[PDB]
Amino acid sequence: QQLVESGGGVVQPGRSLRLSCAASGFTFSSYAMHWVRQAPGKGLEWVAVISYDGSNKYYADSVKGRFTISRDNSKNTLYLQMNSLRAEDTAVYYCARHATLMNNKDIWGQGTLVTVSSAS
Amino acid sequence: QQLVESGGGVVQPGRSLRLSCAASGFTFSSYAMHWVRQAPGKGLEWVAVISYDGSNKYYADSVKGRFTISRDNSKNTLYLQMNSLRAEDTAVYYCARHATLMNNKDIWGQGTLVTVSSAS
Amino acid sequence: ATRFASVYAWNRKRISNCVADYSVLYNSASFSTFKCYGVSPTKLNDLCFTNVYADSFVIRGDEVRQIAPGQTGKIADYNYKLPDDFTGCVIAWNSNNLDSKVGGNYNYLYRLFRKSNLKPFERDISTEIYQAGSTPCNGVEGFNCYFPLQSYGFQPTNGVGYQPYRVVVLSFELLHAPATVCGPKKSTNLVKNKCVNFNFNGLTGTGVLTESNKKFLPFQQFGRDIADTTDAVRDPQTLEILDIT
Amino acid sequence: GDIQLTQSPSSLSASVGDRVTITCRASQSISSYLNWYQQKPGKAPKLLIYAASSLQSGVPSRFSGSGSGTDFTLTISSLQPEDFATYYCQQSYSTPRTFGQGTKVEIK
Amino acid sequence: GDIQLTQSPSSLSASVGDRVTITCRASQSISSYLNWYQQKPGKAPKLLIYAASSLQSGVPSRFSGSGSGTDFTLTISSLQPEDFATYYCQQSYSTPRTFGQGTKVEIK
Amino acid sequence: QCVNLTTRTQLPPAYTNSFTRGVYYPDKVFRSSVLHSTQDLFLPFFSNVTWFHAIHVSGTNGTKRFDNPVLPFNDGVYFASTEKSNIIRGWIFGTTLDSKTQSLLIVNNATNVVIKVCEFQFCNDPFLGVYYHKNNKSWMESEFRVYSSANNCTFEYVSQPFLMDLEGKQGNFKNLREFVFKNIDGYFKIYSKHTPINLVRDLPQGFSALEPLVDLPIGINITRFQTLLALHRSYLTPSGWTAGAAAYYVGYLQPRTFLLKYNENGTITDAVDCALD
Ligand SMILES: *[C@@H]1O[C@H](CO)[C@@H](O)[C@H](O)[C@H]1NC(C)=O
Repeated sequence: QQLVESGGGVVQPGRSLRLSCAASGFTFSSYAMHWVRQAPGKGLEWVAVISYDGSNKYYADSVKGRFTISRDNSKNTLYLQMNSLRAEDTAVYYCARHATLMNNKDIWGQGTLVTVSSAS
Repeated sequence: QQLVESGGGVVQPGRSLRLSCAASGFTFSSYAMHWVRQAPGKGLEWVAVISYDGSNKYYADSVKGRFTISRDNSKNTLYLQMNSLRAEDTAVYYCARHATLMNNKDIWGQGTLVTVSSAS
Repeated sequence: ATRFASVYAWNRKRISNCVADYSVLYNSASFSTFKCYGVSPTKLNDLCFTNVYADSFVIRGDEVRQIAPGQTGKIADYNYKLPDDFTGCVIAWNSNNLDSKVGGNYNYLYRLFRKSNLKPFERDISTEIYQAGSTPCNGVEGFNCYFPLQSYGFQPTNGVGYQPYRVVVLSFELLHAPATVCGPKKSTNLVKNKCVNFNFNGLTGTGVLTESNKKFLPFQQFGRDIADTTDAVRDPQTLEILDIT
Repeated sequence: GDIQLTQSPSSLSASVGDRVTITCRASQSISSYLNWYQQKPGKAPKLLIYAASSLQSGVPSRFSGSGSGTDFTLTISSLQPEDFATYYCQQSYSTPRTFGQGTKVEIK
Repeated sequence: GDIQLTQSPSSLSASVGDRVTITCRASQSISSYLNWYQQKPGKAPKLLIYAASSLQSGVPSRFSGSGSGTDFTLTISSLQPEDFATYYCQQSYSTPRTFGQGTKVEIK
Repeated sequence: QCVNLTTRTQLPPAYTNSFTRGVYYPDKVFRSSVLHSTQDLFLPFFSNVTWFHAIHVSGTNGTKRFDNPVLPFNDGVYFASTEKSNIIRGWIFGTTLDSKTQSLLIVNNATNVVIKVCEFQFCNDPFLGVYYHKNNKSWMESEFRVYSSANNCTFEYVSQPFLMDLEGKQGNFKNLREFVFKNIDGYFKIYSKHTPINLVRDLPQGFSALEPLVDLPIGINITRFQTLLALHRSYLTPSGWTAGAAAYYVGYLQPRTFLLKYNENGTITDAVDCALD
């Protein structure tokens, strides 16, 4: 039913910041989950998947920074660590789901700002 | 195998008209037999039973006009006299049989029109 | 029960070592589709069972005719499979006043596809992606591959054919194991000092039952005499020592 | 009182090769005592299923019955160009017998 | 390579009661795997059409999808004062998924 | 869990002689002062009975010896113990002492014994762990120190505790407790008794009549078993285990024809084996 996100903030470039997003209402477990990016004034750009029902991780090669994705299924939560930062990634992120002709499960988080800059 | 019916026609209301229906191929005698009604454009409405294997007569209370039913078993024939007529009974009748989970004996007559009207 | 799961993860309850209340099953009479097998439903009141499997789920009001031992259609194809030789009863009724909710009921689910027909009585909770075409999707969704599961759409705005049935299925067996679950029977008022045929706990004979002061040990059942006759019995319903002459 | 029948839908205009489920619902719990009939308008009602779960001579398994209690089902499968006619369900539980209002399967 | 999307027009300033056709074109032949979203700027993307030809709960038929292959169509009809926002199409054909650049329907 | 301490010890099983012992009531039928004769599984008189010790201090300092083996069931099983302080609870009776067969798991967890017929995974050194909860100040029993998995379970039951204390007696009773276990015809039946004994260890000349407790649908043959234990934890002293001392008696049943002398009240005293001599 509901998705909550870890806190965004201002991080210096080259660093790492683990992204937590917990589910509620129905589990993460039976589904997949995604991350997308929205820069201000820019379109929604897909980032990376997670696939718990086997195990596989796909990343966008457009932003191929080894932003690692894995689970905490028993907390219905998902972790993607912001690795190899660069300033144009300064944006808001969303926890996502795609209706793949079968489901209607597209549920979106509230959105938190990741900021990549040396100036706080 | 086969069922034949007495002649239908136009009868004034309040009158009576005996209905004859003779069997062929296998006897009436070992079975029951029924009458049903079909008004034009209306569903098949059950009318009355006969039960020769004892003796009992049941009528629909929906059309409870003392439409009397009895036999001529030795001619494999059955008689229901149209009593206490009224115009909405103007319809076609059928001689009937119900497969009551045991038999497959549902055999139907050809259908004759009873008409209840003062205008011939 | 207050909460039946769907058919992709149907609940199963192994039941034994108790007694059957088969009377009010027929006296319920609020049940839409209630059928049985093995031997007649009136006969099954006493004809009893080693170990029963009570498994229940919720399906649609149209697909319930798929639930029949040895048929096809989605629920019996990929969701829940009655065997080729079956004994139990299918009990089916509507729960439209509970399940289907305004604002939409989408709690319930089912599996719509799998790469084979389903083995009998085996659920399928594996929600991985099936790949219909040859293009490997490998866990994530994609092209030629679909998601396995789908919901139902329940609201009370549905017609009568689209109403949720809480189908509970009872399945039975017989083994070297004894009839651990078995239906009880009514008693007969005790007669004292009357020549009377009798049965106590299956023990049968004919005698004159009286009050008697011989004193059993608690676990005991019969008394007996020198001759291996059945001399004295204890009334099971009200413990008392009853001679048999 | 009488036993009410509920035949739904009372018509369904259909196409070639369909699988139509003509439902006959009941006001009481009837064991299996329900039947099905073929009637082109003006013909004799040709019986299709007896005891709601058993086929009939001359009629292949393109028709298929199931159900019990209150809920009864006409499972027409692989719908044929001759099968487009006016059909009927049937109780035989008590007296009086009533029949359904009919369902006319007809070419779209 | 990647699958390119082509969302046209990328904006359309509109009026009350219109019937706007927001087109999302594709670089490849995608079966139906395209979606649509509502986003007022700062909200969560509320899904509008799934599989490019099917409506969604809460969203009436004032929105209406069609198309297949390369050509996909957002059929907004009887344009409502709440429908003026930034919208999006969506592939799910392959990996990577891309979204359209957005089309802001806004009051003239 | 499956915490394990084999602590294997040498020496021959200390035997004993059951004088008049292991005579239960093989029927519910009440009989009075008659001599009844049946040929049934029993422990024949003047028999070799192994006085085993689950925990055995042989004094130097400490030296608690945990010996209790997995033991075959053979034809039938007899059991006897004193244990003024209970350290014994139930038995693991089974086929493979593992999955792939059912498992007879008798736990007399205080106070509601929950007999269990299930499929478990029994560890290499199974026994019931007991600890202190600190919440409500109650000694719980960790039951998975016996077995890891509990699933598939076929049967479950609860009754009033078979194991029972009296105490306050500073001995002179020892509360000698016997349990007979015979699994056949789908009914594995349990027998019991409680007797005072003033002797240091071994058994007296008296007769012990054992009533059937429950006649249960089992359906699984038992070819081996081991007993269960109750141990605890201690804290820093020059972890704690092997509470008190533990020893018990085991003997195997056998078909024999006994003549059974009931009393005016049906209490069997004298039984005589026919094949004894
Ligand atoms: C009891 O013996 C039978 C063979 O006679 C065996 O199949 C069964 O597995 C044994 N006990 C059980 C039910 O585990």
